[PDB]
Amino acid sequence: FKIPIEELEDRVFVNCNTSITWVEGTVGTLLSDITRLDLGKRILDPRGIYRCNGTDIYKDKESTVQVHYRMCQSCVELDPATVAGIIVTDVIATLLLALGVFCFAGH
Amino acid sequence: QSFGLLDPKLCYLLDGILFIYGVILTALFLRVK
Amino acid sequence: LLDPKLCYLLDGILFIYGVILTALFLRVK
Amino acid sequence: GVTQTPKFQVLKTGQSMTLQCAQDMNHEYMSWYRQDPGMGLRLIHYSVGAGITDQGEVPNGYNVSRSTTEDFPLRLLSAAPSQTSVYFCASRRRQGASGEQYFGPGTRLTVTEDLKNVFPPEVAVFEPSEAEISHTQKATLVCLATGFYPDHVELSWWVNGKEVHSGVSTDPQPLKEQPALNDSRYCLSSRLRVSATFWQNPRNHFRCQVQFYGLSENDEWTQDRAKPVTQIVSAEAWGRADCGFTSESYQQGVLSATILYEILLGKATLYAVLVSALVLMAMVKRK
Amino acid sequence: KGNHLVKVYDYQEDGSVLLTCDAEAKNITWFKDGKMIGFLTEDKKKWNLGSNAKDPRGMYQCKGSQNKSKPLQVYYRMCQNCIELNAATISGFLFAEIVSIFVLAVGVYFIAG
Amino acid sequence: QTPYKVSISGTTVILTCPQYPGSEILWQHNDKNIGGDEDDKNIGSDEDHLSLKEFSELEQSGYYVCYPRGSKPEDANFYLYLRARVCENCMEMDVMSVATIVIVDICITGGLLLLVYYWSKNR
Amino acid sequence: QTPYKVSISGTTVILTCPQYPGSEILWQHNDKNIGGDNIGSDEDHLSLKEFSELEQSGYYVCYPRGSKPEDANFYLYLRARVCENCMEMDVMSVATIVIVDICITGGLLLLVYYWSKNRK
Amino acid sequence: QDPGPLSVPEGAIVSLNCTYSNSAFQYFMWYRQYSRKGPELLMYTYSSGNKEDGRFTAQVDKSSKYISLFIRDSQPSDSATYLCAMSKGYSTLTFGKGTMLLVSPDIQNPDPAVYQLRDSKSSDKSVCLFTDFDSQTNVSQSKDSDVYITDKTVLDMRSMDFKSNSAVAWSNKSDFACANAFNNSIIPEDTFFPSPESSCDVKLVEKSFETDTNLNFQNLSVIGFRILLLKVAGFNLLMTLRLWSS
Ligand SMILES: CC(C)CCC[C@@H](C)[C@H]1CC[C@H]2[C@@H]3CC=C4C[C@@H](OS(=O)(=O)O)CC[C@]4(C)[C@H]3CC[C@]12C
Ligand SMILES: CC(C)CCC[C@@H](C)[C@H]1CC[C@H]2[C@@H]3CC=C4C[C@@H](OS(=O)(=O)O)CC[C@]4(C)[C@H]3CC[C@]12C
Repeated sequence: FKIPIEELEDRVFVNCNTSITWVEGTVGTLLSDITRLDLGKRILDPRGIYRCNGTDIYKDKESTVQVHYRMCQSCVELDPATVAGIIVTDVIATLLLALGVFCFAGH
Repeated sequence: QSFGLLDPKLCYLLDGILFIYGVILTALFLRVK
Repeated sequence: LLDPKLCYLLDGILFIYGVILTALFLRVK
Repeated sequence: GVTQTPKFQVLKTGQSMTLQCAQDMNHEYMSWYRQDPGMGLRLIHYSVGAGITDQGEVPNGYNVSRSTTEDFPLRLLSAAPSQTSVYFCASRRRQGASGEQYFGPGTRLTVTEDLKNVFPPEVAVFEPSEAEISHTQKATLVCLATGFYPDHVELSWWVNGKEVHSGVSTDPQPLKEQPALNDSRYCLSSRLRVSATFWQNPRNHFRCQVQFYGLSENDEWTQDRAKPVTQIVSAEAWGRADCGFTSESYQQGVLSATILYEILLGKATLYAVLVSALVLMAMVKRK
Repeated sequence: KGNHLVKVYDYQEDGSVLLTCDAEAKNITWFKDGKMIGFLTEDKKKWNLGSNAKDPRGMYQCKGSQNKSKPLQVYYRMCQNCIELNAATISGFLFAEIVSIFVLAVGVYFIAG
Repeated sequence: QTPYKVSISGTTVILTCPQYPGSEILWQHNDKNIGGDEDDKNIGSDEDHLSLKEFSELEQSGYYVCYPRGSKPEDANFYLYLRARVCENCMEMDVMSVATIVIVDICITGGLLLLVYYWSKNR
Repeated sequence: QTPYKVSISGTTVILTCPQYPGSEILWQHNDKNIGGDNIGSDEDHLSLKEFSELEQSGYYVCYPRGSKPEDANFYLYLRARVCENCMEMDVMSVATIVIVDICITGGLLLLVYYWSKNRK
Repeated sequence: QDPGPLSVPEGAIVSLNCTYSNSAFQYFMWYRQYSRKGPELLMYTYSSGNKEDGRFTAQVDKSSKYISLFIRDSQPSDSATYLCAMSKGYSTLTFGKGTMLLVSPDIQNPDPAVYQLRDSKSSDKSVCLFTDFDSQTNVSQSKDSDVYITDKTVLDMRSMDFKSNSAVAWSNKSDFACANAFNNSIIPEDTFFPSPESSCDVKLVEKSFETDTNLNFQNLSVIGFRILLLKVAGFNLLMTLRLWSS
């Protein structure tokens, strides 16, 4: 017994046949009718555990679902040579000020 | 509204360095005259 | 403001206001 | 269950045709009907046993056959403009014991006198207005497909390379341009309503798609224009924001800042090389 | 068809660029400019080129049970390193240029004399 | 409850079924058996892990279960639903991390200049 | 053998097929016959003025006169985006701007150095 | 069997009826045909009584010689054509002609207006649009011969739990304006005709903003170049104070 997740235009919804019991995670927003729960936009990563109750000869059973997204908005692509380049130029600049001071600091 | 790694807090900080420099030179210029 | 033009114009003013100060800080000293 | 082939079909006066009906649930006896505006369903032929076929109520011009216990094809001997209808196929087990029929999906035919009347549609997309966005904070797109004959299209909506089914409404029946004439063309429309903050992204892709069924690769064409065959016709639009600050312009700002700070960094390295060399020369001259 | 069975599958949410080969087989093989670049079984029917911002080019083939296909040449140019020339761009450029050469020139004048 | 553990590093996703400590663990994805049959060299199975190398976002994204060997698969009552964007050589930052790196860099440079200043006056 | 050659300048895309040496060239775009009698065909080129991304994008093919398009040699696919008064930035155009700017402002400082030396 | 539409409010009880005078039949059934589809069997009976399937219930009168059907808690998911059928123990099930049925929704908060949609720049038409009504409103066709009017339909957007009514008008000829368009129909008083004085809110546009990975990387490289300028400029100050101080 699955709990169906549906993705409309830019949102995530949780659809069941009776009211949804929250457990932990994203709180969400009840819509105008009961038995549907709106979790917001997909790029803001909704995560949680939810729980419903049955009818429709799955009647007198119970299940649970867990939602997990990783829409990778605050990520940065980088190669393992670029970090060597960046750290090398920073070290050269701090040593360039380090030589830069005491040519002045003798006079 | 997802800014990710484009917050304006980074650019305003890096201007804050320059701001500290201007404050110190005003302080020494007062404490001479 | 989101538009970063205000941050860059904030940098130049605080950048050209440092030279004048230093220049006038050595005219007296 | 019961299947049939083709879906739509165009044929000219005096041109025979054979259309199928297949069945796999081990029933034995089948039928053919035709449905009309104002007349209802009417029987054509049936066959209670494999080899024995009977007549019906309007069988004038339709031949049948029965080879196996699963196929039951239908043939037209020629064409007439009175043959334009929708044809269905039925199925039952054995002879009045358990009265359940099972119909197929159907087949449309039009019959013309001449093939120089067949045209493909023309699709165009109309973007939403700003009075609706500032008043109700929702946005509606309108897709028109005009000027086609015969009436054998199917319409769909594809937002970001996938179909949608929610928030869409199409007309049930296509309208006519002049309802006074005999050989007149058609028109048809559809809607997509969307929240306002989804339309305002400049990264979203919207399109309308129409599937047309026409001629094929067997027919003479003495006309100047292109031979109207089976194709898809479509029309696109990007979402767009009119006032304000999007992520179309943030790229502009960041590019110009990178190029200027590189230029300044080059000038400063030149000056550092200069005064370093000058202090080297004075250092040589101290001794 | 005429041995044309490489097609491009575009306009996804992420900027992914995908190829789909039309052969009624399994264990589809891919190529590029004549040499092998891939090998792919069922449950994955689509080769991946990456983002469209890197704007790939080249020539691609696929074969299953029978002989090779005729090629397809891809060519994206989705410019994205482009600056438009406004009043704001040229004004900011000239302003930074003049004030930099001025400050450096004042410094050199005080060094020499 | 006891949640799953989803760990994504590069283009490799590792799930963790937590429920049974003393059993063998089987897996299933959109009602098709995955792993444990020596097809899919990219897909490996372990004692209570599942390795998914070269993860695809469009394909291979949906429901995942875990059930013990010797039970029916359609008698489970706790499922997972994942979608994830992956690409090679792609780390996940924060915002406060960048400020710690910038302020720490400025403090190290200031420390070096103070030290070399007073050591220079003692010479 | 030899692929197509795409040449973009401004709001104009011009593309050449130097595959067949001598015949009459017939172009076709999204299974629709193009070229001949905005859009203009030369004797060996094809020019496409005032380009729009959503309109002209997809399968182009040239094939000899009197043949079938299902036998040509291979199809192209272009998906481009053009601009008017835009300039694109390489790793070499950046290099020429930096080196030209350095070699200009490396002489004015010597002019102020010599004028400022022979003042005092 | 009665033809013609019957328009029913949402959430009611529907009554249909067929007459078969005069014969003696046994097998009774009903078929439901949507638009542009094939039929589909709903209810199957050959005795007098009540065989429910949920919200569907039929009643058969053997000597009164008519059948019926009742639907409760009616939805907009029931608008179709309904064919009643009967037969002997032989073949040739004999059919009626069916009865077009329409159900209209609950329309909580109206706000009627007539809008002008932005043009296409690939065809020379213009379109107006007259949206949500309160479902009592009738829409009549054009009096003219170059102004095409559609009929009204309902759409359902499940991402906000909302529904509506629409009608679209278009034309080629000039002197076509969205104040003259739906003139042939009756209208609700106090519709909304917009002014050309545009209004574009800005704090609404900022709730739809994205981020790539390339924008993240380009912004970080800017933050690197600023620190490099500060260190090199500090070196230049120290050297020129060395040469000017002596
Ligand atoms: C050495 C000293 C004089 C430093 C001065 C720095 C200023 C003059 C430069 C550095 C960075 C520059 C900005 C970078 C970024 C932009 C965006 C651009 O707007 S755009 O979106 O139309 O491209 C307009 C120029 C502008 C405002 C530049 C102005 C000029 C600008 C502030
Ligand atoms: C790329 C550019 C914007 C960076 C500029 C950094 C240096 C090269 C500039 C910035 C500000 C400039 C100083 C301002 C003005 C002075 C005062 C002057 O003092 S004087 O003592 O000898 O009376 C010495 C030169 C000096 C320090 C200038 C040198 C040159 C100077 C250090």
